[PDB]
Amino acid sequence: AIPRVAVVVFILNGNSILLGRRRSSIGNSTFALPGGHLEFGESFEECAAREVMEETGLKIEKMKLLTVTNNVFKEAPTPSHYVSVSIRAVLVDPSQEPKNMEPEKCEGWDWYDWENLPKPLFWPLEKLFGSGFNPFTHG
Amino acid sequence: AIPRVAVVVFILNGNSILLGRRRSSIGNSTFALPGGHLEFGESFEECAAREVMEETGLKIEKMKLLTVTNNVFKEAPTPSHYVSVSIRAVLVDPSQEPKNMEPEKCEGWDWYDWENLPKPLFWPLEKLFGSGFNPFTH
Ligand SMILES: [Mg+2]
Repeated sequence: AIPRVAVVVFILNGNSILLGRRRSSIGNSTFALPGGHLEFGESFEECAAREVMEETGLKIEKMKLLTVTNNVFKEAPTPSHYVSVSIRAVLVDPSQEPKNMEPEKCEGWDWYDWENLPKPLFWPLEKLFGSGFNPFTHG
Repeated sequence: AIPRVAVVVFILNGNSILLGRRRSSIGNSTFALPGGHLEFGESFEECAAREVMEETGLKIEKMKLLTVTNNVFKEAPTPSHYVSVSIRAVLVDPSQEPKNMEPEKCEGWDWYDWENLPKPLFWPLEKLFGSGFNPFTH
């Protein structure tokens, strides 16, 4: 009945970000970022590191705020409204590789080059990229 | 107990922004921006103009997204957690003056020059400003 807060993480690895196909009632099979719901009392940075750990096993650091998007899902089975806070981060150990830690929510994680992204993107992400957003150009 | 979305509005009037002292269980008497809770299905820009209307009677246009802050209020009687989306906007008529529409929540609104802001600012706001954030440029 109310807008809910989610945190999504751009893990910047060379020229690539991490994406995985959703297993979900909303945006099923589309490519999306790791992340999830902000917990009460939790900071954006703690949420980003926690969700990434829980979903991918990756240890990330240097979390920085990117932007925020308003995602109203009208056609969902139960209508939902999410406010999506995006975070950029990098691996702690640069040799790390993801693991599909939550196979019920995701088909698997992989690195995709910014200029060879997969399709279809989860539509909030498609809309953000369509606006010209680029997580690599904020120093 | 769950994070809730608020929208706050920097109403840019020349060199100044609108602020008023809160009457609240949280940040009582500190200077804060107009704002309020995001409604289901609402856009940031819609919520910005609705809450500013409800609270000040002012008409704003040219809403543009600024940034977002995580405001956890652990001190509070009931602990609160607000995720605060800031919007920049300007008056339709740069001469319209504010009205204290919700006196139970605000001592009253006034314009404050960016280079001579009032004290004490509501702490999420001074934190944001301390980071170098500037609503006129950002
Ligand atoms: Mg690089």
